[PDB]
Amino acid sequence: GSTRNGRDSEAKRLGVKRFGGESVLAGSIIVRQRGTKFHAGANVGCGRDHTLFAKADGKVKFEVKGPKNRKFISIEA
Amino acid sequence: FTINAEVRKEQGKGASRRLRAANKFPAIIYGGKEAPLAIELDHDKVMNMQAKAEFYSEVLTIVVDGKEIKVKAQDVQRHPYKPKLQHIDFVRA
Amino acid sequence: MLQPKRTKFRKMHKGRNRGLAQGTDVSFGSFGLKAVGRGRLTARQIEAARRAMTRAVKRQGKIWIRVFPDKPITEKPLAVRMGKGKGNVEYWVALIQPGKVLYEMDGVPEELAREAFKLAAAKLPIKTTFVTKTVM
RNA sequence: UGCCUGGCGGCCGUAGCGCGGUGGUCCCACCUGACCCCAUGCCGAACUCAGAAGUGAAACGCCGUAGCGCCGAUGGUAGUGUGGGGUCUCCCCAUGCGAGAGUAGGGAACUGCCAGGCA
RNA sequence: GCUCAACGGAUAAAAGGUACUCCGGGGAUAACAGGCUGAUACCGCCCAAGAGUUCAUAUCGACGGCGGUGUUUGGCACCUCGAUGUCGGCUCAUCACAUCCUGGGGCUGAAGUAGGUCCCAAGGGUAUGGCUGUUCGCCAUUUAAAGUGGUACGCGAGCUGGGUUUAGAACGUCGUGAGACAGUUCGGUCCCUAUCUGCCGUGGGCGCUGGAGAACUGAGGGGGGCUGCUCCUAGUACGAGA
RNA sequence: CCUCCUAAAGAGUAACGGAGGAGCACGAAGGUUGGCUAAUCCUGGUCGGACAUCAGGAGGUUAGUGCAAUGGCAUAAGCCA
RNA sequence: GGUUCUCCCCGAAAGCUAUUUAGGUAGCGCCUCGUGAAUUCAUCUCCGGGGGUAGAGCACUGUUUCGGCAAGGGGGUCAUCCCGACUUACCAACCCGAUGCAAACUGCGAAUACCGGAGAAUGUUAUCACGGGAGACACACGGCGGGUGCUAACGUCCGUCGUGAAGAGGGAAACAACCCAGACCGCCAGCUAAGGUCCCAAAGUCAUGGUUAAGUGGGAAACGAUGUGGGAAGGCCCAGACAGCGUCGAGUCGGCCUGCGCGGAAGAU
Ligand SMILES: C=C[C@]1(C)C[C@@H](OC(=O)CS[C@H]2C[C@H]3CC[C@@H](C2)N3C)[C@]2(C)[C@H](C)CC[C@]3(CCC(=O)[C@H]32)[C@@H](C)[C@@H]1O
Ligand SMILES: [K+]
Ligand SMILES: [K+]
Ligand SMILES: [K+]
Ligand SMILES: [K+]
Ligand SMILES: [K+]
Ligand SMILES: [K+]
Ligand SMILES: [K+]
Ligand SMILES: [K+]
Ligand SMILES: [K+]
Ligand SMILES: [K+]
Ligand SMILES: [K+]
Ligand SMILES: [K+]
Ligand SMILES: [K+]
Ligand SMILES: [K+]
Ligand SMILES: [K+]
Ligand SMILES: [K+]
Ligand SMILES: [K+]
Ligand SMILES: [K+]
Ligand SMILES: [K+]
Ligand SMILES: [K+]
Ligand SMILES: [Mg+2]
Ligand SMILES: [Mg+2]
Ligand SMILES: [Mg+2]
Ligand SMILES: [Mg+2]
Ligand SMILES: [Mg+2]
Ligand SMILES: [Mg+2]
Ligand SMILES: [Mg+2]
Ligand SMILES: [Mg+2]
Ligand SMILES: [Mg+2]
Ligand SMILES: [Mg+2]
Ligand SMILES: [Mg+2]
Ligand SMILES: [Mg+2]
Ligand SMILES: [Mg+2]
Ligand SMILES: [Mg+2]
Ligand SMILES: [Mg+2]
Ligand SMILES: [Mg+2]
Ligand SMILES: [Mg+2]
Ligand SMILES: [Mg+2]
Ligand SMILES: [Mg+2]
Ligand SMILES: [Mg+2]
Ligand SMILES: [Mg+2]
Ligand SMILES: [Mg+2]
Ligand SMILES: [Mg+2]
Ligand SMILES: [Mg+2]
Ligand SMILES: [Mg+2]
Ligand SMILES: [Mg+2]
Ligand SMILES: [Mg+2]
Ligand SMILES: [Mg+2]
Ligand SMILES: [Mg+2]
Ligand SMILES: [Mg+2]
Ligand SMILES: [Mg+2]
Ligand SMILES: [Mg+2]
Ligand SMILES: [Mg+2]
Ligand SMILES: [Mg+2]
Ligand SMILES: [Mg+2]
Ligand SMILES: [Mg+2]
Ligand SMILES: [Mg+2]
Ligand SMILES: [Mg+2]
Ligand SMILES: [Mg+2]
Ligand SMILES: [Mg+2]
Ligand SMILES: [Mg+2]
Ligand SMILES: [Mg+2]
Ligand SMILES: [Mg+2]
Ligand SMILES: [Mg+2]
Ligand SMILES: [Mg+2]
Ligand SMILES: [Mg+2]
Ligand SMILES: [Mg+2]
Ligand SMILES: [Mg+2]
Repeated sequence: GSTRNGRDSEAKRLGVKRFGGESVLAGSIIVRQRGTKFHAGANVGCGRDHTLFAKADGKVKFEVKGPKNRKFISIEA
Repeated sequence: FTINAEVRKEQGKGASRRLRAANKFPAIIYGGKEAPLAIELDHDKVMNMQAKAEFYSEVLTIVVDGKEIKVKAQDVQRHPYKPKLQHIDFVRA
Repeated sequence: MLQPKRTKFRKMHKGRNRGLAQGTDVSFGSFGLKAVGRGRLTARQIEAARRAMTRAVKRQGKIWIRVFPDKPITEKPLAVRMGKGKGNVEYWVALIQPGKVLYEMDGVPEELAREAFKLAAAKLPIKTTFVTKTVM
């Protein structure tokens, strides 16, 4: 007859906006994410929704770093 | 047990499936400090002798390139359902 | 007949049944009945085949069932249209790939294992083959 | 220049555990007391201060040792892009890419800066 | 200051009935039939637990397995909404064979008689009545038998119009009500002069090689093909008898 | 409106597909500084039991997160002032 | 519903979002015309990236079977003030070792795809922006990946490519959507594609080696069977095997793998 499902939320367009080696202007969003899947490295800020954004003009650099092998995003300015 | 073998020219999936589509099968000899030797074996010959439980326990001689390599049977990949051998690992004794 | 005692979810996507089996060796007993074909074994079929081979051995030796029917299969009732939600779970199946050892047996002669498994095989929708434990 | 110790890094398990040693001159640790500075939702346990009689017991560092964790080929297998084929619910062939698991094996980290002890 | 929640929010402010109906449209979309499908249905088969004194396989076939048909209930919405007339009956059929009878046969837990079951076989044959709109079904009484299906659930430009399904009316029921019910009840317009195809008959033309009158041959086609009972064989074979 | 899956390893992606949530809460549950580290079990211990609190050990986040799910979180985003 | 002369050039869409919207309409996407501008864009190679799919795996979340170990717990005597002690058709968690399974599992993890950079060659700027004009927002089938349905439907709903739509020609008997291939016009020239070459009907009654005896080819499964071909390996055998009746003098026996056939196989003009 009827079903109790049939709901879903709008897709949030998360994920990587600027990949490795891409030249960005300061302020450019590099990744939108839920929590810190990626962490802010050098010249990268972490917004209130865990958005990583460039704090300097330069090139995006993904790196695995530290004792937990966490993924950091940096900007090579 | 004495197995005759040739050095495999070609490796990979295509080469290996062509071997088995001609009643041969790939094998590998490794161990010691020499480089692994990738060999091809006659299927029916080896399948017949590996029926015996002695094949897997005792040292075997692979006559490859006319040279005697003493080996133990280390691993065998069997065909999933048919009574055939896909591959054997031999370790240099 | 076999069925998961619990599941996280009631209903499962149809899925596909590609690939060759994992669990291709007689790992427990001496003798095994192996799938050559591909398909679904229902819990009723697994039970029918189990009862056949068990009766053949006259409760002797030991029997393992290597497959478990953990996939729920839904059906729509008769005279209902398409849509209006997924159908109700009616039975459970194990997906079988070629090479899957279905049953194993120990503590009988080979002759009797072969007969017991022949009687079991006649209950199953998939082509099977008798297999023996290999040294490697 | 070597050996030891402390601090700060690189690196992030071949680097971690376990198990057997081993070190007190110096350093480190525990330690010794607390009207003090400061502290305990109680307690000088911790934090903190004033110290140097004692011990390396614990910890810590170092060394040894595969029982582990960890790393890990080769080959084969699985998958798969393109083209083609079949008996097309699934496969196969040509070509390119090629795991995961497992196997042999590796493996008891290595390294920069500064300071101090000793030789 | 908004459950403007029908959440891009027609108005500050809004429910129903129509079988008394009407228009514009749609096979974009249902009801019939066709189609695709074959879950379901029906019919085969495989395995053989077991029932059958004993004995799986005379007969039956648990648990399971594999098909076939298009054949029920359905699924889908492809054809038809500038109309593809519908249940049942009547008339007239025609095909399939999964055979009801009659014919041939194997096995039988087949003495005989008479069955059971399976195989072959489609030539022909294959009830009348009571009740009900019925098909069906039950019942009565026949029959060698009263086959099962397909054919637009064969057949309304062939008939009927009892049923379904307009407008009238009533009951039960639902509704405040209009009205409504795949509840019931009584009443209630069935058109077509056949062009073409087809079919049944019947002529005219020309042909068939000079014309004409007859008698033929037989390629080919069609029709037909059912069966009871009694007696004899013989109260024999068979049977303890019956 | 939110979360997951379907969704084919960027984004997005349908069905009367499969599962759950929201229409708030909070002047602290916000800011910052300083500090702290979980579940669970074993051994012992007034009442006290399977489970209270205490002590030690094992364990190492298997806890926690104002409320779904996912992704996060020890430098904690968790806990206290 | 209908919309009237001609030729030339380009050439869609049947999607998204919203809608008292759903066969309507609007913005965007896609078409056209114009203007303007960067190697602007595409292919390939190389380089920098993230990934969590396929596959795999089982530490985690769940599920699963077997074995071991056994904390405890039922089922019950003897005891019974309070207790205990043997004891089980026994049911058994944790842990340990083995085995699988997962869309909403992941201590792993491709191919592809995608984003960015660089470099050639090639391409009628193929790109982007702005402006004039639209149409379209019923799609269909086929391939691949899936949800749904019965891995039913010429079913339904997505993703992605192809074709039809809007595409003739050749092939598939006939047959939008399959295969080959993109028709500017003319030719009684030639070469090919898919597909074919005995006759209908253009081209081999072509060559060589095999298989089949079923008209299989030219419909149908489980399953059944000394059909028949090939391959590897055995048992027994002139110390006489196998079958028939010690005799008899040569092979015999039945599993394995595989090629092609056979039964299984009933429908209506
Ligand atoms: C008028 C249509 C009729 C004569 C009858 C029709 O039946 C119906 O449509 C049932 S509704 C019924 C029809 C007529 C007209 C009004 C009233 C209601 N009633 C007297 C009926 C049986 C079908 C169900 C639909 C298709 C039809 C063609 C074939 C068929 O069997 C017909 C149509 C195309 C036909 O013209
Ligand atoms: K950006
Ligand atoms: K609305
Ligand atoms: K009205
Ligand atoms: K049959
Ligand atoms: K019998
Ligand atoms: K109509
Ligand atoms: K008839
Ligand atoms: K008979
Ligand atoms: K007949
Ligand atoms: K009709
Ligand atoms: K009629
Ligand atoms: K007519
Ligand atoms: K008439
Ligand atoms: K006509
Ligand atoms: K605060
Ligand atoms: K529009
Ligand atoms: K334009
Ligand atoms: K498609
Ligand atoms: K085209
Ligand atoms: K034929
Ligand atoms: Mg989401
Ligand atoms: Mg880190
Ligand atoms: Mg390949
Ligand atoms: Mg102190
Ligand atoms: Mg010490
Ligand atoms: Mg690997
Ligand atoms: Mg160590
Ligand atoms: Mg709205
Ligand atoms: Mg009208
Ligand atoms: Mg239609
Ligand atoms: Mg219909
Ligand atoms: Mg139908
Ligand atoms: Mg449709
Ligand atoms: Mg029609
Ligand atoms: Mg008309
Ligand atoms: Mg017949
Ligand atoms: Mg006839
Ligand atoms: Mg005759
Ligand atoms: Mg009658
Ligand atoms: Mg009719
Ligand atoms: Mg009829
Ligand atoms: Mg009339
Ligand atoms: Mg008529
Ligand atoms: Mg009437
Ligand atoms: Mg009335
Ligand atoms: Mg006749
Ligand atoms: Mg995505
Ligand atoms: Mg993708
Ligand atoms: Mg789309
Ligand atoms: Mg805070
Ligand atoms: Mg053009
Ligand atoms: Mg509105
Ligand atoms: Mg998978
Ligand atoms: Mg629309
Ligand atoms: Mg649309
Ligand atoms: Mg579509
Ligand atoms: Mg598909
Ligand atoms: Mg369709
Ligand atoms: Mg389909
Ligand atoms: Mg059109
Ligand atoms: Mg065409
Ligand atoms: Mg054509
Ligand atoms: Mg043609
Ligand atoms: Mg030519
Ligand atoms: Mg010719
Ligand atoms: Mg010839
Ligand atoms: Mg044929
Ligand atoms: Mg056949």
